[PDB]
Amino acid sequence: QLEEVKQASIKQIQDAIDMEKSQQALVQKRHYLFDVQRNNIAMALEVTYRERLHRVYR
Amino acid sequence: LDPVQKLFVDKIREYRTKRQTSGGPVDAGPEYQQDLDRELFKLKQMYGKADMNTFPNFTFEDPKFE
Repeated sequence: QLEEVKQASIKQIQDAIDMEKSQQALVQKRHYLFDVQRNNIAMALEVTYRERLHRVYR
Repeated sequence: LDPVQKLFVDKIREYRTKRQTSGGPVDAGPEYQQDLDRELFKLKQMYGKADMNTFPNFTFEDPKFE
């Protein structure tokens, strides 16, 4: 009697927990990525201006 | 520039005898001119080459993005 009830409880809260945790991640990671993606761009640009002043002046 | 007055009279006036003429500064000296022309071009070759009486303005660029 006792077994099947406890098996369903375990599986039930599991699919809950995992689904909300999976959800929380996809937002945050991607907000993540957006940080970086702009960054990786914009970085090289300033620099190129920067070094270019070097290069041409020399 | 330096000293002894009888010898230097021979030379110090001869510093400026050269300078005391300036179209061929009592001698520019054809040899001086020839090797000058050699070294001045050769110097130019030994240099960077982007004309030295011109301003190298800027350039622009666009970096790798995916």
